[PDB]
Amino acid sequence: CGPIPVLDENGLFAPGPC
Amino acid sequence: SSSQVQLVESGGGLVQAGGSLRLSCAASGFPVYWNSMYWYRQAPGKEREWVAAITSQGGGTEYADSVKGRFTISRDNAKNTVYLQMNSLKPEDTAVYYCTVGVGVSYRGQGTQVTVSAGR
Repeated sequence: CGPIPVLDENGLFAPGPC
Repeated sequence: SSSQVQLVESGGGLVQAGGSLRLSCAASGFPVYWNSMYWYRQAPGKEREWVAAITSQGGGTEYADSVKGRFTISRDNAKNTVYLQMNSLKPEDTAVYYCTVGVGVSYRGQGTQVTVSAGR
């Protein structure tokens, strides 16, 4: 399953496993 | 945080000679477009073997002679993934394939097993 929006420390999204 | 950097390879498996496979190296913790990345392979006993590289930005791609014309390295900047297209697979291609990134500080994946068998 292709990457998904993952919440980072800065309250923004980055690619991560799903 | 170096901890956040993660490389995860998938796509390996069993395949007959002359067949094809697509390996994925899914990256998190950094942007693939801005970091040169490499595929390596490691068969048991034998020494590690570099397979291909994709330079950051438009710097291009490079391949080990053994794989030139057979393998293709590519990058999806959005999905933050690097691929290794494998065609015309031989038995000497059997190995664990893993990706790496970084100059001075190197990171790497665990790898995905690729086995190539000969047929009738």
